[PDB]
Parts: sequence; structure tokens; C-alpha cells
Amino acid sequence: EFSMKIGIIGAMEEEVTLLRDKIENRQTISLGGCEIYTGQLNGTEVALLKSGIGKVAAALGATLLLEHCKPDVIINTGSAGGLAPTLKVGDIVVSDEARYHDADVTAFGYEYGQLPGCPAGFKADDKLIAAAEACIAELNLNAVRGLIVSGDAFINGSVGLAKIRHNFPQAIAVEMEATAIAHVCHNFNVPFVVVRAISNVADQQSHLSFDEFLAVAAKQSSLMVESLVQKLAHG
Amino acid sequence: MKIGIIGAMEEEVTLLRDKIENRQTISLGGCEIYTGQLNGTEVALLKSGIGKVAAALGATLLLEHCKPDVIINTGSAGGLAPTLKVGDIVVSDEARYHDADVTAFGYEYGQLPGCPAGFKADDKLIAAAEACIAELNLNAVRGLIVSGDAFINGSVGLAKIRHNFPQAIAVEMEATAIAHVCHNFNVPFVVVRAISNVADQQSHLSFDEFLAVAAKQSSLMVESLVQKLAHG
Ligand SMILES: CSC[C@H]1O[C@@H](n2cnc3c(N)ncnc32)[C@H](O)[C@@H]1O
Ligand SMILES: CSC[C@H]1O[C@@H](n2cnc3c(N)ncnc32)[C@H](O)[C@@H]1O
Repeated sequence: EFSMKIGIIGAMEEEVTLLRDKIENRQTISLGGCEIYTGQLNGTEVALLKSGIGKVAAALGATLLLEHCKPDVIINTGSAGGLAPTLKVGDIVVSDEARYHDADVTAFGYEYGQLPGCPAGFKADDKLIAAAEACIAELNLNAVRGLIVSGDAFINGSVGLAKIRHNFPQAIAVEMEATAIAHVCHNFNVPFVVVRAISNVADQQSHLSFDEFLAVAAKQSSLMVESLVQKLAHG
Repeated sequence: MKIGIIGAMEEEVTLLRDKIENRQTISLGGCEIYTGQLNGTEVALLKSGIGKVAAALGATLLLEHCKPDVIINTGSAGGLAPTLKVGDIVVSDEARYHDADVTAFGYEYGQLPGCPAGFKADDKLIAAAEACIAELNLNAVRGLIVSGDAFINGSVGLAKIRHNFPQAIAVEMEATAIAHVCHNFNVPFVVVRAISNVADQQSHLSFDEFLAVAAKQSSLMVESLVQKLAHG
């Protein structure tokens, strides 16, 4: 397809810089505190947004990206804290869906993590997921697919981590933007998929590990997005 | 001037929607915005839905599609200040996320990277609110309002908020996301909400009993505030 535009969202400069550097005929849109780089990745039109950290920042950015750029699909990239036992720093996690691990209106009968007016979780697009898995296989990378949960806190072991494992025993990774992006996408009916890499395991060593392994995570997730954009656009 | 107003629930915005004349409706991103005049003042009323993301998406659409000069966030809230009773008013001096924590990276508790630790509400909007409160003989408290994506009802939830923000006068779920979006677009804002519960273990029961009263009181304050801002 020669008419599609793939949207990509990363929260930090370290997470979008590799991709930004590969954009052909790049230009930059500066709006509401966010930056969006337009151009093409090996011929495929893309709109890469640096959203900032956290749920609100990502929502605000995701909304602007959809409104000003109208991408057909959205891919959220960057690093995450690994929760699945087989995950090691560098490994890829693909979202089957996204849920807020810090949303709680259970007092009114909603299931934990669900906000009023929203489904309890947001489902990633089946085709995007299948495409991401193909890339994972073609690149011979270790990955895990499943539930990714977001919140506005950096998980670093202790109660923060345990509470999450307890409410979401099946969660494979934790971060701070995916569910806000999926929430916005859901409201606009835009297909999305989260493809991040592991930089820590959200335990008490998470900050030490994050600082040490963010670059390798950025590299691996960036490689995956580059490969995914190509696959989604031409097969 | 065009005054932006944001409420989360139908119950919080319905009284106001009923008063908007030359009324039109914008439906987008799962949100509804009612435009027109309120007692002779141009307004844009957004029903955002509950939570930070819904409020952030809503506020972003409102600014971009309606470009109001200022924003007023209304609705009910859980009172934390000792002198608040159900129905009373809380006015924001400032808004802070009570559930944001990146302190592992040196940011202040509640502060997200790239943002000020707190979002200061507009002095003139605050002054005007305080004027209406005095003119209406209402009981109110002004100060820090904290937002999170959890309904607070005693226990650990309430204890953690008391620990990090002992000066918080109220707690709710949209104010700071709205302040955060307004910050990014240089738009003045203020929070004027009415109490429906005191965020203790009986907060769900109080909420259900008093949301109607809180919606009414908050709606009246907004109506008076809008009129004062546009006509003295
Ligand atoms: C510096 S704040 C952490 C940033 O990296 C992601 N992240 C990586 N590991 C973690 C973790 N263990 N807890 C929370 N967010 C994480 C988040 O989405 C946010 O953009
Ligand atoms: C049904 S979820 C509660 C809704 O009312 C407000 N609210 C009122 N009291 C409280 C409370 N005690 N804790 C959290 N949000 C509250 C929130 O902003 C949200 O829109």
C-alpha cells in the first residue's frame, strides 16, 4: 500500500531518537509541548511522536497525533519493566491488550483497573500483533505476548510491584503510557499495538537496571518498529 | 470571551447543558461538547468522562476545537479539609497528581518528568470565584486539590494521600489532567467543585446520597463565576 501512514509513539528522546534519525524527508511539528516528526521510513510514510512521560502526556500527545496527522494505525514503543519470568533485558514484549494497574473504581462495581465508560481492558489489533510476531521470528528475538499494564509510577519492587502481580497475575510487563495510548485509540477507533523492549524487571534494582539498559532496549524496540513498519506496508 | 467548562459525569454537566442557549453539540473522540451562551456568555461545555486520560483527551479536543480563553473544571470531590461539609465548595489554588511517582529519578513526589511539580490555578479566576462565594454566602476552602485514577474511600488510599499531601483540601480524578493539558497550551484554569463525600470509608454511600446536591451547588457556582468573569 502506497497511501498508508503509520503512527509511532515513544515517550523519551532516548526511545525515539534512533527512529527519528532514519526518517527520510523529515520535518518537525511542535504542538502543545510535544514533537512529531513526519517523513518516511524506507519509503513508508510515518508520523513519530515524542509524547513525554506518563498517562496524561501520552493521551494529550496521542490525541494531537490523531487529530493533526490521522495515522491509520499506532505503534507504541520504548522500554518496559519485565514481569513474565522468561523475560530478560533486551527482550521484546507485544501487547495482546492494555489495562491500567492503578485505576480503581471497584467501589462502584467496575472491575479493578477499569474506568467508567471504558472496557476493562483495551485490545491491541490482531493484524498488528500477527505482523509484530512475524518480525520477531524473522529477527530471531526472544519475546512474550500478553497483557501490558500502565500506571503513573515507576515500579521498583516493594509493595508497588507486589500489588501489581497480585491484581494482574497474567501481566507480562509494566510501564507508563501504553494504556493511555490504547484508551485514546479506542475512542477514535484506531488500531494499536505496543512493541517495547525490557530494560529492567520492575524490582528494587529497576532504577539501576533502567539506567544501564535503556539504550539496548531502545535499540531492540527500534529495530522491531523499523521491521514492523516495513512488514505492515509491503508484506 | 469564551469560557470553557469541563465536568466528568452527565449528572455534573446536565444542569448547565439545560441552560445553554443557541446550543449546538460536538461529538468527537467519545466526548460531547455543548456550545452556546450561558446567561449571555459564550461557553463550551465538555462532558469528559471519568479519569485522567479521558479528561486529558477531552480537554485537548475542547481547546483545539473551541479555543476557550479559560477553563473551569467542575463536578463533585472528596473533602479532605476539616471544615468541609457535603455541598460545600473547594477552589483550586493548585492541582497535583497524588498517584504519580518518579521519585526514583529525583522528581518531586506527584511530579511527572517534563512538568512542574504542581499546576497553579489562575489568580484572577480564583479571585472571581472567591467573590461569588462571598456574594452567595457559601462555605468554601481554597487550596491544593489532588487527582488520581482511584476513588478514595479511607484505608491505605486515604493514608497515602495524607502522607504525601497533608495540605490537600480535596481529592478527585480529573482536575490535574485538565491543569496539565492547560499548562501545555498556556490556558488559565481553576477548579471549582462541590463536596459529595469526605473520602473516608463511607465515601461511596455519601457520594450516592449527595452527588445531586454537589452537582447543583457546583453548577450554581459555575453559573455565577461565568457571569462575574464576563460582566463584573
Ligand atoms: C523514567 S519513567 C519510566 C519510563 O520508561 C517506561 N518504564 C520502563 N520500566 C518501567 C518500570 N519498571 N516502571 C514504570 N515505567 C517503566 C515508562 O513507560 C516511562 O516512559
Ligand atoms: C465514580 S468515580 C468519582 C468521580 O467523582 C469525583 N470524586 C468525588 N469524590 C471522590 C473521591 N472520594 N475519590 C475520588 N474521586 C472522587 C472524581 O473526579 C470522578 O469524576
